[PDB]
Amino acid sequence: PQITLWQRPLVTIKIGGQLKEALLDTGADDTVLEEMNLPGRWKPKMIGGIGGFIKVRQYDQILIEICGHKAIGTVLVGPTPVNIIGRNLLTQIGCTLNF
Amino acid sequence: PQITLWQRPLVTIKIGGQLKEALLDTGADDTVLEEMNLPGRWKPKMIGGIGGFIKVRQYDQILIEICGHKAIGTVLVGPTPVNIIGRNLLTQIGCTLNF
Ligand SMILES: CC(C)CN(C[C@@H](O)[C@H](Cc1cccc(F)c1)NC(=O)O[C@H]1[C@H]2CO[C@H]3OC[C@@H]1[C@H]3C2)S(=O)(=O)c1ccc2nc(NC(C)C)oc2c1
Repeated sequence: PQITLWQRPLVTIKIGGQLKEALLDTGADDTVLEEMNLPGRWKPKMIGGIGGFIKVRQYDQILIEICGHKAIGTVLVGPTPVNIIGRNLLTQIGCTLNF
Repeated sequence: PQITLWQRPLVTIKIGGQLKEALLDTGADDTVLEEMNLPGRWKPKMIGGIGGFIKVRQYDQILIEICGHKAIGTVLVGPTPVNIIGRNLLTQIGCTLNF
């Protein structure tokens, strides 16, 4: 699809057997999801944003279906206020900015 | 232009007679710039992000040239780690996501 930005660019994702909504975020290098139950090994990471830093769990080679497109990559899980799809996954679904 | 997301989507902006780089950010509702010198009245605001909340100065009807496109709107000035162009200005330059 083409998505205009009069509203937040939210899409449906499927990850770890669960349905969620997430924001297509061109200002996010990485993908950060709210606390959820993901299987397997994970590594501690700290990421920074507007008001400081949060601790996240880093999960690698995670399958995510983003608006019906499959991608595999790193997902960070932790206290983000909203689910963010970052450029690590936006590049895999062929997402571009146009003006 | 069309912009792919293999790198951060940075553009040149001109605001208050100054040249800066800023990130085209679809995950930002509002435009947040690092401390800079802007003329005129401003109102205190608090905005939240990944690691908490920051205090910003809200400036209304501010002219910004974003990659050679003129827009006028609200700009927030405060301790953001990076200059962010949010959807309040991305809609004015006709910016879309496509995949
Ligand atoms: C600040 C910006 C440079 C990066 N951020 C992405 C940005 O789009 C971020 C996404 C977001 C949205 C809503 C709530 C949030 F907590 C976070 N937006 C953001 O800070 O916007 C704030 C401000 C903008 O205007 C309004 O719209 C949303 C609120 C509100 C105030 S981030 O902090 O969420 C972020 C996301 C993914 C990241 N991956 C990394 N990886 C590093 C290791 C490089 O860093 C990340 C940092």
